[PDB]
Amino acid sequence: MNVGDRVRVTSSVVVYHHPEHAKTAFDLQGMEGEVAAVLTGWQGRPISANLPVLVKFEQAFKAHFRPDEVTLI
Amino acid sequence: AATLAAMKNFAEQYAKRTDTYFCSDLSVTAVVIEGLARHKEELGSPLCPCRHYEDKEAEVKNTFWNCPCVPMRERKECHCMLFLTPDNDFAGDAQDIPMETLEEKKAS
Amino acid sequence: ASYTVKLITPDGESSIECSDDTYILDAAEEAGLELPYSCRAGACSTCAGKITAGSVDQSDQSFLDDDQIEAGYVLTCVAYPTSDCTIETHKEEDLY
Ligand code: SF4
Ligand code: FES
Repeated sequence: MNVGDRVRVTSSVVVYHHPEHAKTAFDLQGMEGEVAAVLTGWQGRPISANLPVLVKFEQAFKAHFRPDEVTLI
Repeated sequence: AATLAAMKNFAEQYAKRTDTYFCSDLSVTAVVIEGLARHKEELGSPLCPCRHYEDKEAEVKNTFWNCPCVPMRERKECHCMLFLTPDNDFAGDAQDIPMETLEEKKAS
Repeated sequence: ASYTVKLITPDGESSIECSDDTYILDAAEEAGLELPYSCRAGACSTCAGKITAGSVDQSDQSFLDDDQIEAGYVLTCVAYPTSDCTIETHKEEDLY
């Protein structure tokens, strides 16, 4: 899982910040995108994020995921 | 504390914006706002209080845990139990909390 | 396509040149300014500001309500300059 890889949302993941589904639940399963970042550190210092895999999708929309939630392609 | 009021005013408005509710036991709610205000007065950002970090200065910069944190913005998952879905069991039907109820927490 | 953002902070004035595709807060940080922030997503009020002159596009914000939006408050972390404007920073207090 390196910055750049194009992943696919395999696990069911419900969100509420989707531009076309604002404030309403929406499952991202089935969506494909690319890892914009893998939160683990900040300029050397340790980071404690529990949803590291950040993935950007169609247009202005990104979301964080747990490793098992996404699958490499 | 001025910062406290700001964190209180935020929590109240955010809960209404995200349709979330405070814990049926406001004492828990007050404790979180008290922590948020504290962190904000120290780092400048209301870093999640109900957690342990190995570098709070960096966390604030990563913003992941800056209230409202990513899990809450994206999945409405508030680990501190501050913001709850009406569905939640621990959920109550209040979105406002008496300043007095907060002041009484600072006394500890 | 860039605009001039006249930021009015507690420490005084400071004009920066922010692109139409760059957030006010980001542009301000490129100039070396120290503006407050938290979520960086427009879901809170920590970066709250107030547009005295000009206009901005903050369609990405979600915390502020209509009344507050009409008053002139904006979330600098997700605000795009729509034209030359003057914004007051550190305005969270005046919000509520
Ligand atoms: S878990 Fe997130 S939303 Fe809940 S109090 Fe902590 S930072 Fe705020
Ligand atoms: S940092 Fe929270 S709305 Fe801008």
